[PDB]
Amino acid sequence: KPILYSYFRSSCSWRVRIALALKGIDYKTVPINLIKDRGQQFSKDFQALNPMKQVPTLKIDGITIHQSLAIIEYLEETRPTPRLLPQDPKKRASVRMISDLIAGGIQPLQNLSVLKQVGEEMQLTWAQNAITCGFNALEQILQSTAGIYCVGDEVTMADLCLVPQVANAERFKVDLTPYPTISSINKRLLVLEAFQVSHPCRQPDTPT
Amino acid sequence: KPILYSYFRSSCSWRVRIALALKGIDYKTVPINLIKDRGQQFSKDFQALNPMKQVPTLKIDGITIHQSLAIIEYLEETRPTPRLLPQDPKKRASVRMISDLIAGGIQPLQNLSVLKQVGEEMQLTWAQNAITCGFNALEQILQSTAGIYCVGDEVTMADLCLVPQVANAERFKVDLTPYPTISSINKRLLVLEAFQVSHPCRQPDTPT
Repeated sequence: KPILYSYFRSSCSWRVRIALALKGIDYKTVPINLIKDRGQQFSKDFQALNPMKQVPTLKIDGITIHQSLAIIEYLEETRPTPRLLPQDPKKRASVRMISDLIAGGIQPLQNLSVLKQVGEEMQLTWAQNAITCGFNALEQILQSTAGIYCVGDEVTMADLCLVPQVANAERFKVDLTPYPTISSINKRLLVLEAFQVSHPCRQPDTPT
Repeated sequence: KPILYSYFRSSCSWRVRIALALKGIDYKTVPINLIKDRGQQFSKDFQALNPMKQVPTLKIDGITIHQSLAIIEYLEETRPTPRLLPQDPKKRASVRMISDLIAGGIQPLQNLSVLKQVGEEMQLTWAQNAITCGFNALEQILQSTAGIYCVGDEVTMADLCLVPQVANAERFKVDLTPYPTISSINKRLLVLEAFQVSHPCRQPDTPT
């Protein structure tokens, strides 16, 4: 049975939990809380299951896969239904473009011990500028790719990266007023079951 | 005919040019120099080119694709031969894991709009630490995935991200002695034609 190594409000592991929920794969979560006295990701316990020192990893089918997006595409390739990528290559590129922008273009610029090394004073204003310049970019894309959801009228890998990123912007008190397509898409997905049963307000690494 | 927007030492456009060369797609490059006069990256010309203000964008088949890895996977799906991804889904995940680690995990901590923010003095100590902690992670993945190349004995998308990242490490005078699998694989790819005709010293945005 699949095992996932995750951090309850880690944006990137929420992505995998949504994908597991959408595919209907039962999975065990193994907590690793990442900031309690340098967290268990500076445990050099977690730093060679996946040497990147970070979230997530999925053991499945007798292998271990790191990187949220690589895991999600693995699940897409091996459990097709329901599809997380459209069939048309041109729209698949919109999905990957958007997810890469969030996963590689926005999230790295706001990751947390990115901002332990910033200097506490500049932690937030750098994450805010990062999310605003990204959301400035993203809204612009979604206004032509989006339909009901980020790409068209089906939930895709792009939406799995949207919801956790929008959750961070709110945590950083970033004003989504300028971003109506992002806001609207986010509301429509948060009413779906798989974005709820996976929510950081619904997961394992988690005290009272 | 396909148009690509690139910058001489831009790592992520070097990735796309390697994939075009491997796929045998002749393409026009259009330079956009990203440091000349605040660079062509802060031109709000280039900032809806690719809305995240960065390299690359590929015009092809009547659409616009941003994000190197999203462009590469489009090229893989629409020009199958030669494969940039193995057929076995388990091996596709190692490719994707490695590529995401370089593209989203290593380069974002040392990119140009990264260390505008650092401050002149610790620019270089930070980029070196980022690459060393990333390559420390990467070398260990490569020790079970690698064969002749990053994954097995065929060139994959993982190798297209390796070569430009290794170029970054060398520019930052990062000592590759601890990383023998990376150096060996990098040399074996550097003798291949598609990693040459794409090489920075073989592209358009060209002063002396």
